[PDB]
Amino acid sequence: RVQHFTGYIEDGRGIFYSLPDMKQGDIIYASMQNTGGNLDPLVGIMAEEIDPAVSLGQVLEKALASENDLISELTAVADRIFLGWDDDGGKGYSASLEFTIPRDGTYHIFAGSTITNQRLDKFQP
Amino acid sequence: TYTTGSFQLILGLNAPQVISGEGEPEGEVFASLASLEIKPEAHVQELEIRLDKDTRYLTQHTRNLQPGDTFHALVEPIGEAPLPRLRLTDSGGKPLAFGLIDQPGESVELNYTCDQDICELVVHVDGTDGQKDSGEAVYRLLVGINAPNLRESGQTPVGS
Repeated sequence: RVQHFTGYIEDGRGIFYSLPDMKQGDIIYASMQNTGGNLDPLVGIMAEEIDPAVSLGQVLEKALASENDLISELTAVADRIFLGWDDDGGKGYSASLEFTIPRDGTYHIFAGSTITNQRLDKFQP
Repeated sequence: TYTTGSFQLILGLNAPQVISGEGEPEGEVFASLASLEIKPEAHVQELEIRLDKDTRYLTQHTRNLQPGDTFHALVEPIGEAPLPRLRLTDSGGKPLAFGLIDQPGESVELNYTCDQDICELVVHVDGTDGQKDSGEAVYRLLVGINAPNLRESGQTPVGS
């Protein structure tokens, strides 16, 4: 059972995908690859659909003002928002995820952009 | 003289087609790398850097690291210069680690471990905490690969 999707991400505004009525014991697989631009894929899975924008924005708020160590603050926030996630598990910066369906019900898949730095003259997430 | 370069080695056991140079892998393995039975060689380097008024940001590129390797670095000021910030990023700028201030707050240390097949790392040292023109602040940088003993090296910089 394989399905394809294509989309566009603008300024860290993610896209939700619905997985209606999965059964306990199923295994979900995900992979997200960049096909244009400077996008850095991120994927997460959760039960109740809530917009991560408000929570992820505080991570950019903290790093922009201090040291804060982004890789620490992002992991802590992600481990709360999502039941499972992956940043760079694939070839390059592409993500890949394996997730065993805990119980019976429906879940949501979140695709979007992570917080990264892409400069060597100065640090700016 | 000697010679340098990369090589491909094909070993066979009771497989007379190997001497032709075209033997495809088959069967169950019989030989392994010998170096894996002990500890890897350490490489240590020490450098002195200075952050001028217009040169408060500095970056250094590191050679490729094999999977399973480890990376360490520490910075200690020459004198009363304030402690700068330290972080580790790849060649694209993706962060990997951040420096930790020790309880005897006179130096900063950094640590990382290798997961991918090849890692190209960049070490960032900056003193742009504000806009003060402190002048001629100078720091000492010590770095090592597979060398967790950078705190008390003892030996002169070994390896490459």
